[PDB]
Amino acid sequence: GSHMLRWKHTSSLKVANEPILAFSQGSPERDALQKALKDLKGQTEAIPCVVGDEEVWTSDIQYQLSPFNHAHKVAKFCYADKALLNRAIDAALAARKEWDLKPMADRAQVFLKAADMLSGPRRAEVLAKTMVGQGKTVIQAEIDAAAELIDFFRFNAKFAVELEGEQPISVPPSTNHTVYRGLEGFVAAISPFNFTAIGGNLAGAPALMGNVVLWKPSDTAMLASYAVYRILREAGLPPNIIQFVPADGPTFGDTVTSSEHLCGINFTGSVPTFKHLWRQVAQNLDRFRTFPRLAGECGGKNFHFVHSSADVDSVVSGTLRSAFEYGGQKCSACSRLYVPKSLWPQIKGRLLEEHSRIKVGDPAEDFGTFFSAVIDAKAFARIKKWLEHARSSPSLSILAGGQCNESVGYYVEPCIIESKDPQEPIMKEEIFGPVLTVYVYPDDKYRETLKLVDSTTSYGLTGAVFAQDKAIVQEATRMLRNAAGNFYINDKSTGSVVGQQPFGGARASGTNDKPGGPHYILRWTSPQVIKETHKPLGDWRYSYMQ
Amino acid sequence: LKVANEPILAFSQGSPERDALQKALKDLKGQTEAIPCVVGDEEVWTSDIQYQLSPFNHAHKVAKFCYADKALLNRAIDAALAARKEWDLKPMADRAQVFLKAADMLSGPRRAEVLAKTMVGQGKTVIQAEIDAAAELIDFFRFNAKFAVELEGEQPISVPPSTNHTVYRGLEGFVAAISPFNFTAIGGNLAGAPALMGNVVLWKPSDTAMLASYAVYRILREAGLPPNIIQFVPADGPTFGDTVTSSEHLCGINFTGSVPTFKHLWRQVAQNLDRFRTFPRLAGECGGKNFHFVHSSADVDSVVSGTLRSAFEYGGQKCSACSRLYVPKSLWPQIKGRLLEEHSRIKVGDPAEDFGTFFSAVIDAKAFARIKKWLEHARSSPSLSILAGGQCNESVGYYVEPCIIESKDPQEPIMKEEIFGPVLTVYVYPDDKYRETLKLVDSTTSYGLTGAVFAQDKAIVQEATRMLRNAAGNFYINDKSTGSVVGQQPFGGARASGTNDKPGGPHYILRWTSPQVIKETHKPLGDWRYSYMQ
Ligand SMILES: NC(=O)c1ccc[n+]([C@@H]2O[C@H](COP(=O)([O-])OP(=O)(O)OC[C@H]3O[C@@H](n4cnc5c(N)ncnc54)[C@H](O)[C@@H]3O)[C@@H](O)[C@H]2O)c1
Ligand SMILES: NC(=O)c1ccc[n+]([C@@H]2O[C@H](COP(=O)([O-])OP(=O)(O)OC[C@H]3O[C@@H](n4cnc5c(N)ncnc54)[C@H](O)[C@@H]3O)[C@@H](O)[C@H]2O)c1
Repeated sequence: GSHMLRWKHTSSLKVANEPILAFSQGSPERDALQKALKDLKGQTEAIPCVVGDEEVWTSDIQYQLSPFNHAHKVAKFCYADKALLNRAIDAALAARKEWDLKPMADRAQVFLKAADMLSGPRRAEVLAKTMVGQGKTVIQAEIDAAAELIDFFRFNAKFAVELEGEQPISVPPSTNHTVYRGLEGFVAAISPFNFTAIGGNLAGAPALMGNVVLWKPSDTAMLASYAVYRILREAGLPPNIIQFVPADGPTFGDTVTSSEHLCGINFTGSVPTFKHLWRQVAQNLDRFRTFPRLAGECGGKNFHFVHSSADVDSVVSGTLRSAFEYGGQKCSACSRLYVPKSLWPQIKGRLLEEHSRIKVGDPAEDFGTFFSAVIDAKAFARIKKWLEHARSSPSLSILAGGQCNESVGYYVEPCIIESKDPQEPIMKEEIFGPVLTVYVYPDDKYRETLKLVDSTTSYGLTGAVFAQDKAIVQEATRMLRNAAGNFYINDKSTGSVVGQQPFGGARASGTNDKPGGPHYILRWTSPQVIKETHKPLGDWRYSYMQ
Repeated sequence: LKVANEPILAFSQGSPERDALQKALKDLKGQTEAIPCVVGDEEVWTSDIQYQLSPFNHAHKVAKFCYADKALLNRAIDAALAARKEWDLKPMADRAQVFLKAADMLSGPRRAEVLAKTMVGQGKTVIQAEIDAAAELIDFFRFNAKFAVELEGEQPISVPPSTNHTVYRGLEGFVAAISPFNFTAIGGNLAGAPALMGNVVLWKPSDTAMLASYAVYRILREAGLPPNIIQFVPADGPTFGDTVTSSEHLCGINFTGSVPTFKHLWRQVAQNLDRFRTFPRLAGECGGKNFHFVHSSADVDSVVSGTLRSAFEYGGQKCSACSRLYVPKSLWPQIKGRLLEEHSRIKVGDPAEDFGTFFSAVIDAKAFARIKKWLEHARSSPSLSILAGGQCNESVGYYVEPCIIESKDPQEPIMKEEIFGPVLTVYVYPDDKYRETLKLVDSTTSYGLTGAVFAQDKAIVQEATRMLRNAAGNFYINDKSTGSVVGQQPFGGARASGTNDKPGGPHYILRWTSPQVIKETHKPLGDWRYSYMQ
């Protein structure tokens, strides 16, 4: 009764979060970052599409601009045409079986090696490219392009290696084993401008699980995205496993959703784009060899809710960070603040005072900068329209900021607005700019106002409650259960850390597959269970039939 | 929570279980149950009266039920939504208790009832009802309860001065559970697993499995399931799909059935995306065109008994049933002779009256008609030859004899299309073309559900396993392609066969939770500035 299939013991991996560096004066990391920033000043990188190991140029030339100095073209790249995208698909599919058959531990090694490169010798590079290309300050680049990306790679490797140890029960005369197959076909990874790490995860997590990927990075994050790609290849990712294919968005979506071999879309960005892709897949359902898996994390209209028992200083600092870091360009950024009347004079005074101290400027040249320009001309225009709405709306008053200037960079000052109307459109719609709206509620209506927090918007991403009263915290936690997939008690609504706050939310905010947690990788495997029986079968009849 | 598989009973003469089953069968002979829709605790009748017939004696109406209209379905949604928050807030263990109690009831005092209702209402024999309505259903309930309670123990890293905790929220909205005729247990799982995870559910059972489905429902309610957590709402299929996909509160569809129906629901959801409060989650397990592939080194007796069981048990009405057998020329005289001899001994008849019955009538007139079309095709096609069987008679029951067909064309439509009847097609390949034929096993059909290789050569088994990696989500070496057991062979497959969420394994329940992570910080936050800025 010898076993013809033999299964090897599965190993474990010890990982921990990547430490955040301090960038203190004279420190090696501060010196290295300054050098890398100097290396990028006045430079434009010509970034090709990469299919297999071939650098390919099309005639559709595009430029990435430095948000705080838009005269500086930080990258010249090109959009893959439909022909090149289809060639990339074919090549990826031809490489898939071998990659899928590789031991999980061997695929994981690529990402572990990449993580170590990012941690050490390439840290300054990816930080600097994120600063110059996406407009991040030192610490915003550090938490993103270094820590979060490194953590995705290490933690997902751990989760994936350990997943193979999740095996079914065997009873004589049979042995059962689960094979965690990659998905059959190719995955389209479509990433947003605002986090370098998200691009790496969107393309990298499916690849880890044995998939092949067409990665269309965000135009406005091209420089750092390519840096990450090159690191993966240097770390040993074989050719045709991730195709680096910048492209016109609609063109890319049209092409991948037209392929019979599409098996997944891993998306992060706006709701309408995700819905469009979902509908395109549904329209073409009959052509696909299998049912494609769509993962999408989208926007939020996130709240900080203050109870009268709150620590005022914590409300102020936490809210300033959440609303204004990276110019409020986070899916998790606080954009609505609910304050009880009893605390409003104290909080208003402190917000206005601290507001006056916030420095907006060039993050490469002035490390005193709290945040810099927003990402591009389109973002600037949208934010400007909202500022104009605030000035025109009788229910809205600008308390601080309101200025903007796109002469050199896409600069918008932090803006604090008070709304007398808790249902004003500005309380509902995601601006993705440094624009905080405050609604002041009477203390005696806190319960009713909690219902407003829950019902006002279509989103369910992040939210915080500031309160020191335990009963109130318990009550608010119950009431806001579905208002936030990442919920915070006495901390700011941003800054989720891999393995500590797995990230995502529902309602209109996406599919909530919790990248950063141990279950995310399951979306990118389609398990097979093998049963081997070690003894001859008996008769087809059963004894009870006699 | 520690859990083991429910024993499969032998039903020997004089055994407690055989005596109890015979009594339960006697209790049901000549009976018609009037089965209402159940919304909350309200038993509701509409004018749209329907009947479930006994497949092997269709003059016997085993149940009278009714279709919920759009208005009733919408009231059921409203009532379920109003009950959801409290249920979702209940500790996982408290919800699990309902299913553990239900499992104990099914194992013991209600075992004979659910078996008998599955036999009389769906046409199963004793052992097919036993592995389904008892063992599989009990196992779904016990194993999913274990998986769910243990999932709560999966928690994130906390680092001072913050504590992090994951709350495994149910999905916000209601889940539509749409179950098939062929397994009583699948209905229980499709409605039960989401409910376990804090969801509320509109369950539309299969018309042709109504009697046993309602029995399961009542057991859940008696086991402590509160009102409005699972609504028991038989309905016309299209009416149900239209109604649930039209609700802004739809958050999931848990489906098992045909590919076209699942695709239709998928498209309806996509059409209505802008109306939904969140993105609904669709889970669908659909059909298969499953293979048994034989290498020349195979144990012939195992091939023969395993294939007869896989192809013909429950009339081949399994998503996992073998319908294409590939045999090397060198073994064909043996396998052909044995299949045809054993075929002559297969008893098709009344499973309640004759425990000697191997399998009974197919489920309904529509299935009978579809299968007859395939038999007529086999008589027409120049590449197909009926080797044994081919008879069918719907005068008393929907009776189809087991049929064995040889195809000279490995790509014939009968080798590709799911028949869901007791119809086995055999392709004989030259021994030296074994690798080419393995490739054909993989490339011929659109499906990826189950398959088996029979071989006693290690290198061949290893090669075949690698080559057929995506041809079967449940793959078997030297065993039949049916009969997955919860916790041992989590079940499902890809290609056209569905979403492959592996019910019966530890990860299935994750489709029915939308986690929230709570971070609590225990010290004041300090300045908004950072040190490097100074
Ligand atoms: N929930 C999260 O984890 C998360 C994280 C980051 C950003 N976001 C969200 O992303 C949004 C801002 O980012 P954005 O500007 O890049 O959004 P966006 O939808 O405009 O673009 C996102 C990506 O989709 C691409 N794209 C656009 N149309 C496409 C199409 N038809 N087919 C294929 N790809 C297409 C873009 O080129 C880009 O790469 C915000 O709503 C923000 O909240 C969410
Ligand atoms: N992969 C698996 O695990 C698995 C298990 C059991 C059965 N099946 C498959 O089920 C199929 C046969 O079962 P079937 O006869 O019930 O198929 P079916 O798709 O016609 O019906 C299944 C269910 O869907 C309902 N239905 C039909 N149209 C609907 C609509 N528009 N909206 C909502 N509900 C609708 C039916 O009433 C029934 O309850 C086979 O293909 C078989 O392979 C698969």
